[PDB]
Amino acid sequence: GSLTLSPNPATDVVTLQLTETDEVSGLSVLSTERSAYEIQIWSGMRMLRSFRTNEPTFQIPMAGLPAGLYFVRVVKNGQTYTQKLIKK
Ligand SMILES: [Cl-]
Repeated sequence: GSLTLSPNPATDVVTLQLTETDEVSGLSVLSTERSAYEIQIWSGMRMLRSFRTNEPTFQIPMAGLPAGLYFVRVVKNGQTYTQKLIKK
C-alpha cells in the first residue's frame, strides 16, 4: 500500500491517492476494491479533522486550517500510513 499527496505544498485542496502496489509488476494500481478507510489531519499532536471514504482518490478540504506543519494519516484495515504535509 502507498500514500501520495498532491500538490506539495498543500493549498485549499489536497488530493490524496491510496494505490495498491501490484505484487507482480510493482506498478501502482487504482484498485476497484474500494475498501473503507479513514483520513486524519494532525497538527501539534492533535487530530483536527477526519474524513471517511471508500474512494482511493480523495480531495481533502484543508479550508479553515492555518499555514503550518501537518501530518496526514490513513488508517486502512489495521494498517497506517503517515506523511508530513506543509500547508502554505
Ligand atoms: Cl502532529
